[PDB]
Amino acid sequence: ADATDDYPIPNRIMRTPCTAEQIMAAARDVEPVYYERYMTDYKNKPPHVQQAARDRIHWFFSMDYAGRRQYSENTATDAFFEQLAWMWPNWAKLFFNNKGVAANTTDVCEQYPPDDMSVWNWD
Ligand SMILES: [Br-]
Ligand SMILES: [Br-]
Ligand SMILES: [Br-]
Ligand SMILES: [Br-]
Ligand SMILES: [Br-]
Ligand SMILES: [Br-]
Repeated sequence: ADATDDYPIPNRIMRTPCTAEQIMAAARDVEPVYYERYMTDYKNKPPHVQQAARDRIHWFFSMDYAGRRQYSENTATDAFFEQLAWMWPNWAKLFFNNKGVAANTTDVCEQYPPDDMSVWNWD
């Protein structure tokens, strides 16, 4: 109905200066089960859904705290705000699912390369 500091989007994810690919590389090292779960889901999706999730997460991490917080608010007040969720509800599960994974990944994501797109290739 209303967003908290950590629901539906972790505070650390709304504040991180990292790219999606920095968070994903951090996850591959410090939250490997979460990374592999996400990539198993992702690889079962059609190419147009894969591309839509990459575009939308790049859009999210392009915003400052204000923009990210407004998106969190909009998805909390309306579970159907995000059109991508009509196709793939867990399109951002690696990024948004819980604050424990968020703390571990955002703690180290800055040390990884911002543009390493190989995090999107798995098997
Ligand atoms: Br929470
Ligand atoms: Br987009
Ligand atoms: Br913004
Ligand atoms: Br928005
Ligand atoms: Br799903
Ligand atoms: Br999620």
